[PDB]
Amino acid sequence: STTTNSNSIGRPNLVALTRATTKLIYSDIVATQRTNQPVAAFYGIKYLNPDN
Amino acid sequence: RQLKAAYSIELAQDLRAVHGMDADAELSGILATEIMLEINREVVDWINYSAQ
Repeated sequence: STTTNSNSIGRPNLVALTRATTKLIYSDIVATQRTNQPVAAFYGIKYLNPDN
Repeated sequence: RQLKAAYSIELAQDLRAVHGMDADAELSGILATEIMLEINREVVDWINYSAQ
């Protein structure tokens, strides 16, 4: 009465891979622009009343 | 002369998978071959049995 305990299984099949990655969010949260020099300079120009 | 064999259904699945051979045909390929060997042995056995 050959059962399934006689036959010995070989390599188990690999059904699924499972990586872990966060929902990385920085393209939408900030404002980006590529700088062409190791020093990036922004201009803040303000409109002032005669009381500055 | 006669012989029997008992194979489980789940063994037929596992043997058909994994290895890749039909569990049914093996037992038929074993019992029939085994019986013919025994008869072929008996003919040889009788000769030495009856030999002077």
